[PDB]
Amino acid sequence: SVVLFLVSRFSPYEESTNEFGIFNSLWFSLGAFMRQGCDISPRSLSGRIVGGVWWFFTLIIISSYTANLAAFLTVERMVSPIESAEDLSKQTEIAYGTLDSGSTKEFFRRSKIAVFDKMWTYMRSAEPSVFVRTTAE
Amino acid sequence: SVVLFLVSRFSPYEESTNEFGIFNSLWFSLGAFMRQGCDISPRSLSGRIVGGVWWFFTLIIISSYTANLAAFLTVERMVSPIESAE
Amino acid sequence: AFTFAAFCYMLTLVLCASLIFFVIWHIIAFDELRTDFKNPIDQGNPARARERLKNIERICCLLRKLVVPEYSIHGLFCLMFLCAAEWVTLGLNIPLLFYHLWRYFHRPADGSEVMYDAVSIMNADILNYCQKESWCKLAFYLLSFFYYLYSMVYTLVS
Amino acid sequence: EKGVQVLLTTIGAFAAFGLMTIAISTDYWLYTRALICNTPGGLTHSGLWRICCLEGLKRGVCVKINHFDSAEYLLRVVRASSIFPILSAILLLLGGVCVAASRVYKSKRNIILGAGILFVAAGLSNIIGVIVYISANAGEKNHYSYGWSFYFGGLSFILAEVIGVLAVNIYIERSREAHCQSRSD
Amino acid sequence: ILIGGLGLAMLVALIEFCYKSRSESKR
Amino acid sequence: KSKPGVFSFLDPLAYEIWMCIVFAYIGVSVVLFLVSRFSPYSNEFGIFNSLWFSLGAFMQQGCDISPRSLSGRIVGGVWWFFTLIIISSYTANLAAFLTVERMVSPIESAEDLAKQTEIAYGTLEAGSTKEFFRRSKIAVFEKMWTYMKSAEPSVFVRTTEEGMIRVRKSKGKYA
Amino acid sequence: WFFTLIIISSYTANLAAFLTVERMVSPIESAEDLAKQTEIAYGTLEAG
Amino acid sequence: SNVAGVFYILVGGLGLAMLVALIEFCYKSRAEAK
Ligand SMILES: CC(C)CCC[C@@H](C)[C@H]1CC[C@H]2[C@@H]3CC=C4C[C@@H](O)CC[C@]4(C)[C@H]3CC[C@]12C
Repeated sequence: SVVLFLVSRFSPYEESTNEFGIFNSLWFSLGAFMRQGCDISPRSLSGRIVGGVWWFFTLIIISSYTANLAAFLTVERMVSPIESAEDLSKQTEIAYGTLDSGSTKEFFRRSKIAVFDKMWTYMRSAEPSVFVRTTAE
Repeated sequence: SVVLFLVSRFSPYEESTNEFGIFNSLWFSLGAFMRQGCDISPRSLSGRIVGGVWWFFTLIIISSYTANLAAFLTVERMVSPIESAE
Repeated sequence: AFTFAAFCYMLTLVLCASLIFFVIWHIIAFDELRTDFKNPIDQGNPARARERLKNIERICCLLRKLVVPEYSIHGLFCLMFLCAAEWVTLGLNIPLLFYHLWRYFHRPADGSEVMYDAVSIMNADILNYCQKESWCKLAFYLLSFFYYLYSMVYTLVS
Repeated sequence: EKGVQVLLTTIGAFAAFGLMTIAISTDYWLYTRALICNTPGGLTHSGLWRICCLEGLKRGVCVKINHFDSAEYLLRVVRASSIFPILSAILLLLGGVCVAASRVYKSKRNIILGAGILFVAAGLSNIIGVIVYISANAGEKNHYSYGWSFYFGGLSFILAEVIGVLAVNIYIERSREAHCQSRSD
Repeated sequence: ILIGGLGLAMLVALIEFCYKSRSESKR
Repeated sequence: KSKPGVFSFLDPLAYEIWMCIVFAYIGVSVVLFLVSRFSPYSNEFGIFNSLWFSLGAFMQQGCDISPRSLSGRIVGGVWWFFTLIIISSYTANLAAFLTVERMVSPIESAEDLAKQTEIAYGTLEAGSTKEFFRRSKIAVFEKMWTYMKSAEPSVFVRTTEEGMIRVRKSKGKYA
Repeated sequence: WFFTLIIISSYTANLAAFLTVERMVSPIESAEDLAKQTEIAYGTLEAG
Repeated sequence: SNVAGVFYILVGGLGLAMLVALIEFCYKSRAEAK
């Protein structure tokens, strides 16, 4: 819009700036992007160059949007938020805990690996009790 | 095109038939079908009804063509000419 | 690789040529004004006086019509660098933004109806201040253009 | 002015005719790999009529192309005859001749019009020949490429369209001059 | 392509500006 | 990580189609200019505005001017049809590309490798793995062994470094 | 205009999805196709 | 090869348009000549 405004103001067709001010330039560009028409089209080579490249851009972008949306709606892909344990330590939205008074908690407690030390810190500083009294629980 | 021509000739806006003769009616309809614009659009309710339904038709048909072509290009299906002896 | 910031830099690089053009036009117009001022200002001939006055008015009108695009386009640069989260360039550009804001919204001239006023124009102090401001602004725009080019290339290659 | 435009038109006609004749006679359209090269195959540079092996034991030997489903048959026939590029060259020649005549019968203004029509039609025929060539090459052996003869044909097309434009403009100016002179008289 | 076209448009506008200025100064 | 190329947005249509699109644009514009500005019978269809109209038609935008003659309207109609077909084809083939790129499920288990055959898999010629597969009573590894000893010619290998090198050289065709 | 663009694109895309899926559908044609899938149940006579 | 048909149709339409144009030109010139 800005380049069209400049090109039409200081290099007019020769009048040519009462058409293609900034407001009408924005309007023309918007109508181009939405595949609508135009109450005005540029008459100078520079404005026409700008319009042509904008038209190409619009065409490609709309086609890409429609195509990728068709892909999305055709193929369902559910991504698990977690594929490892470090991902689980970094995340805070997801809560995790072991069975209380068990060998797994004893493992996390006496750990030396960094990730499991972080998990133990979390589980020791977690409200409410992430821990549990039974497997079925 | 024919209905637009008739509706614009014998029930004009009130002139209104030098625009939307048969030739310009065909041109308007063709420009509608190809998602282009128009150097003229009807001003009467009847011509506008015709244009609206033609517009809906065009939209549906172009969408269907593109969608079914995407289907064709996405899924290859080779049909054997024969599935029996008869 | 290509990213939002690199595109912002490209667009600002394209639009800074316009600012260079505007400041060059400013300095050319002010050189013409100086040629009219330092040259004898005798207005014995009514036709000569009318011609000189209309030339001054025309140049003032041209400068007034040409100022808002510069300031608003620089504001666009600032907004773009804000949205892209390019903090360094935004910091470098904020001072000129505020200077332009102050310059446009103060009207130090007692008239306070136009930034440049034909009656107030032709004053040696105002003329020289405008000339120096335009020259410094041209230097700044050249430096910023080259900085934008360098940053664009840097962001692309990495 | 009119003289310089006519000069450009004649120069373009000669250049386009020469380029298209060169491209037709030349055999450097397509660089590919073919089974019949004496070792998927050996490198070959081809054209419209004959194919030549390069970088092979049979290096330098050029042999006529062995062409050969009604539509496929018609396409093979049209590709073999190469009637469309040849027609383009012929029409360019006739248009240049008509322009030269326009340089003599300055009165008859419907000559520099025939020249433009012929140039435009030649461009169309070149388009058709390019399409036929590209379509026929395909079948159903990779990394193929197009040579400078193909781009000579493209340049011929562009020049023909340009000189058709110039000839039509010349006709416009000449008819306008004559009509204004007559009406004002 | 968009950026290249914008820059080319600016350049062509400058060329047209100079050309028209010269032709008008002739007039 | 396949880095998409700049001008990968042209991939849905072959280079030849774009070339001939340009050629047809030029021809259409010239024929429009001609059939609009030849007959001393005004018309705004010069050669610059013919090009503008053709370009705007190709992008499904439309411009201010439109033909009024029979010949110009024939030209515009065929150009419009061409544009419609070409744009629809571009969108559809791009959708095909992305959809297929979204179907792709890599190998993640022995079964995925077992059913498919586009990739070959083989272990050391002598070792516990060959014996384990040969002497296996499981369905999937039985199928693997049935495939195994096939005409790779040689899925098997003699040295582990040999297997690593073979996998590295193969462009994903060996596991 | 924005609303129209989104809605028309969505219509075209979901129609393409419908037709593509309707084109993927491979019916049962062998024992294997029945074996792997489980959306359909298959059983024979109790004694036989 | 997938879309050669539209190219053939387009070029046929161009040739047809040029022929129609020349026909109209000859007819109109003859008519206005009398
Ligand atoms: C950032 C740029 C573009 C504009 C603002 C920069 C400021 C610092 C510039 C703009 C105009 C400049 C003034 C222009 C004229 C003179 C001459 C003399 O009296 C001494 C310095 C003095 C008074 C300058 C001081 C610095 C100045 C005020």
